[PDB]
This record gives sequence, structure tokens and C-alpha cells, in this order.
Amino acid sequence: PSQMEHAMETMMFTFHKFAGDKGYLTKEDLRVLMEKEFPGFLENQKDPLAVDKIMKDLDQCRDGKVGFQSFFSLIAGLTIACNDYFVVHMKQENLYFQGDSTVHEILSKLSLE
Amino acid sequence: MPSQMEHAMETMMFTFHKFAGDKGYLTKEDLRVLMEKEFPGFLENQKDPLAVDKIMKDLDQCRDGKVGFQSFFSLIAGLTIACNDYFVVHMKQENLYFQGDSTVHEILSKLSLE
Amino acid sequence: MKIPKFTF
Amino acid sequence: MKIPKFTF
Repeated sequence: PSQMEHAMETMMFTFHKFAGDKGYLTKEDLRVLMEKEFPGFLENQKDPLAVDKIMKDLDQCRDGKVGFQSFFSLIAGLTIACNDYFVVHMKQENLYFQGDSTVHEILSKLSLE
Repeated sequence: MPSQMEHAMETMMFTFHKFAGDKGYLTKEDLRVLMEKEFPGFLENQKDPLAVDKIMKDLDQCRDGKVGFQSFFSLIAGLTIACNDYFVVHMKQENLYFQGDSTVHEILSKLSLE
Repeated sequence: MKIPKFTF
Repeated sequence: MKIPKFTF
């Protein structure tokens, strides 16, 4: 019941739920993953090619297949950006944000460079 | 109503800040405390009392005693990616069901730092 | 590891 | 991003 160990399980099993037996994500699998796990995120991007662009910028991603470390670099990029946002706008600032999820809220403030 | 992934991300963000405190970074001691609470088995299972010091040394963007969030995230990347590889080699083919709040704890006990 | 850059 | 290597 460590929260960190729980969070790791979520990330590992989320990848495998969407990658299935083949053990990697297609562009379409990633799109479906993001649509469910980052609801509103892609749609908020003003770009029908956002997923294509994201893939291009993932780590160890070259032949249409997103492996786990690649997937993890997506999570890293989003989480690090959310944290920068949080540190600048929410942490010291002071807060009184009353949303159910601060990461959901911050994700609605991000776009790909 | 956050998704599972959104809550996992939030967990990692907030965990860092819990042990970092206002200074906004982790000292070695901070990281040691973090690991003992969040990866309960882990350090002690290692047969090496300088384990945290070696880890600290091998964390990206980590060079003057301070572990920032990006550096903290590289630790989680290393651990999770290694857990996944173990899972794929040893566990995935063997069961359709896996225990929550159990499997990553079990796999971490199988890992040692390079 | 390369990381995608997101902005705000 | 540099990543520490753990083994099994």
C-alpha cells in the first residue's frame, strides 16, 4: 500500500492493457490510451496531428512501435511539465484550488512545444 | 474523477514535494527517507550500505548534493522500467490476473543496482 | 532517455 | 534523461 509502488503498477499495467500480447503500442493504441487516461488532453490540443507529433518526440521510437521505455518517456515529459507548472502557479502561490485532481487541471494548461 | 494515470502522476509529484519540502529539492538524507517509506523493502534488501549514495551518484541532472524533480523521476524510470522487464520475462505469460498493491513490491525485491 | 517537451 | 540501471 505504498503510494509510489501503487503508482508504478498503474503505469506498468496501463501500458500492457493497451499494448496487448504484441507488447508495444501503435499510434492508434496510444491515441486510445491517451483518450482514456488523459481525458480531454488531445482534444484540448488544437491539433489533429498531436499524437503523431508526440510519437515523433518519444524516446527509442522509430518504426511505428511504442515500447515501454518510450511510453515512460511520455509520462516523464507530461509529469515533469506538470510539476514545473505546479511549482510556478500552485505550490507557493498560495493555493486554494478546489478541483478533484490538480494533475487533470494542469494537463489542461499544457501543449507540445 | 481523475483517471488512474492522472492520479499516479499526482502521487509522484506530491511524493517528491512531501520529502523535498519548501527548499524544493531532495538531499541524500531526504532521498533515503523517501525510499524507506515508499519502497519499504528496498534499500535494506540491497547488500550494500552505500546503495543510496551510489543511486544518488547515478541520477541524471544530479551533481551537487541536490536531487530535483527531473532527477527524482529518472530514479522512478529506472526502477519501473526494470520492474517491467522482470514482469515481461517472468510473470506476464504466467497469469491473467495480478495483485494490486502487491506485484511491484514483489518485483522490487528481485532487483539490485548495477 | 529523450523526453517530449510540453509548455505552458 | 539519464536513467539508473537496475538488474535482476
